[PDB]
Amino acid sequence: EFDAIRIGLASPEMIRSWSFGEVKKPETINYRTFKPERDGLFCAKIFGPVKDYECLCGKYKRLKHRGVICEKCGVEVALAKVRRE
Amino acid sequence: GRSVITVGPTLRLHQCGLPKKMALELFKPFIFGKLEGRGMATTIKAAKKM
Amino acid sequence: STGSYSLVTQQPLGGKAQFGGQRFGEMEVWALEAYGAAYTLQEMLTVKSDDVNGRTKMYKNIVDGDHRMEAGMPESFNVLIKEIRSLGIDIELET
Amino acid sequence: LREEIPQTNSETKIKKLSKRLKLMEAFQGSGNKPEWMVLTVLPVLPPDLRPLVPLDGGRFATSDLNDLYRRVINRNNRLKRLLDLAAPDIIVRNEKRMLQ
Amino acid sequence: ERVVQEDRFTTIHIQELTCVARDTKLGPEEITADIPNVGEAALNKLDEA
Amino acid sequence: STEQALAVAYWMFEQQPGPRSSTAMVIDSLRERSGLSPHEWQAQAVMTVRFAQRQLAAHPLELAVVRAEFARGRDFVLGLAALRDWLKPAAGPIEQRAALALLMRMFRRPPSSIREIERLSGLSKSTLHRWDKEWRERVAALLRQALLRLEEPMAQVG
DNA sequence: CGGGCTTCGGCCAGAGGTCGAGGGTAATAAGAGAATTTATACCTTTATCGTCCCATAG
RNA sequence: AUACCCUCGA
DNA sequence: CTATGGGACGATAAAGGTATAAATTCTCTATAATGGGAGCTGCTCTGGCCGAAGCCCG
Repeated sequence: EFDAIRIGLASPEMIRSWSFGEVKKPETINYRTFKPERDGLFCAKIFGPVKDYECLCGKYKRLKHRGVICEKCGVEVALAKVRRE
Repeated sequence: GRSVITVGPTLRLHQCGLPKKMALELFKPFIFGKLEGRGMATTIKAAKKM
Repeated sequence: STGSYSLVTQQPLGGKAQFGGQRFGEMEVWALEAYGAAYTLQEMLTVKSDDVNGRTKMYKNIVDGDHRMEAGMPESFNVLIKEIRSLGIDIELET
Repeated sequence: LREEIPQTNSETKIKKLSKRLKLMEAFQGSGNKPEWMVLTVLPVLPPDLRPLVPLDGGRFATSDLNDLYRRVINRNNRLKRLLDLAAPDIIVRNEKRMLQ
Repeated sequence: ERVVQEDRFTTIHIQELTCVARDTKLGPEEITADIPNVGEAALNKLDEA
Repeated sequence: STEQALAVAYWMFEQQPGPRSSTAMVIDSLRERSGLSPHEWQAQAVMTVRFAQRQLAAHPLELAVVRAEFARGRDFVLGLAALRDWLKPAAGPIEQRAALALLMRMFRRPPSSIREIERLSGLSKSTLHRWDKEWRERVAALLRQALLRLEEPMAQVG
């Protein structure tokens, strides 16, 4: 449970704490391959995986490691709902 | 759901008419539950078919 | 009865054509509040819409024939929280 | 401001200084820092809350949030790569105005 | 019931439904009756084209 | 198929419908080019799980094996505990932990290497390998028997 | 006679019923070619983990 | 399956 | 006479090399060209906000 929702100014430090990456590229999706690009507005490094419990390369497809981030695939494998938080 | 209303003069004050299709669509999970409880349907595909 | 919902806010779409449900807007919510009926209002704005983990569990309960209605928290409030945060003003809870 | 609040008997001035006191005490109590008003870093909305809903036929429908975010990102990238080469002051200030 | 029996207020409604053959990335979609996993009676209602 | 139906039912019971069809996933799918609805499919999965549990109630070991092979969460934990109780009744706490780790490794759960199991337990690789070889055959026989027993009721109930 | 001090006039913000229902419309042009990185593809080298023979402790 | 515009009903 | 730890074994997956074609961004072209343009005008009130102009005033 919870109560007493607060409102305040956002600190740059707490803004960093909120974020999961540094968006740096303006473009969103490549016209050739239809996956979000690095440092883009939909990048898997920052916002999460496109498919639930999957990574960019498919190095790990099993439904077992839900928090581990692969070596080649730095995009942590997790549930697709995480693109909302 | 919604529909045009119609006066029902044979209705008691506590009740209202409801079309067969609207009632069947709205109460679909209840119908599925009762069908499974009575055993008339085994799989939900059979219940949907009925 | 149940169907696809909007992708941003997990609410049923609108209009025969997209299936869709009628909206308990502000006035109908006020009408329910004027009645003492709070459980149907809470289930109406919580279980019938805007809750992912609530809809499926309520469907389960209806199929098994028990009406428990585990509440959860609407997804639209989460969307509001993230929008206000993206406006650069902090939101939290006192737990 | 508290010391100077009762010195002036003007109603308008006392009202303005009372509003000043209210804001200052609010900042002091609320744990809020005045420098946070000017954001040196801003967030970006999660992608599903600013989605691009593809139009049928292979087109993509971009939300206004995506357009605005793209504009901000482009102007920020322009800013860094024009300060790193020491562009003249006028164009630098114009770019800062555009980013604002 | 005469007004329905005499069929006075019946009306004819014509509605249209469309299909477009898009240039899909893998290939063009073809208007063919061999729909994959298609039942027989429904195919019987359809033609060869 | 009975195995496919059981696997799908277990997966749908373990995982809720999901927040939505992901917008990026939806966008990627729609730009790169079932008879029952989501809630209906989930209700079907629950009904199938209930039917499988009721039919296999005559053999607790078979139900535990099915839960371990397909189900997750509390059902997976119960199946693993029942398998440990059956295969290794008098195992010591270290032996019980090693057996549980090996059983989890059988179901692709972590740890994924017998070396990690030895590190977490201290058992010899020979004994662990022999135990795994025997348990794999025993569990395969039990699962085949359970599937054979449940195949007829699955076709009977469609 | 400057000066607080009240008052008034110009300027901007915000807000304006709900729920349907249907229909429609949504957004373009440098080539060359050099260069740099990156995903690919084959191959070798080391460790790892599945695997079984063997001596032995009870 | 997103926003405007138009038309219509209470 | 038997179960178990110990040690030997070996088939393969990962690690690194290591080039190699794709691919994807980067850099140039030399008559001259040296302040944009759609922007509504037919709300209505209320409310607040500054800023100026009289209004006491000692």
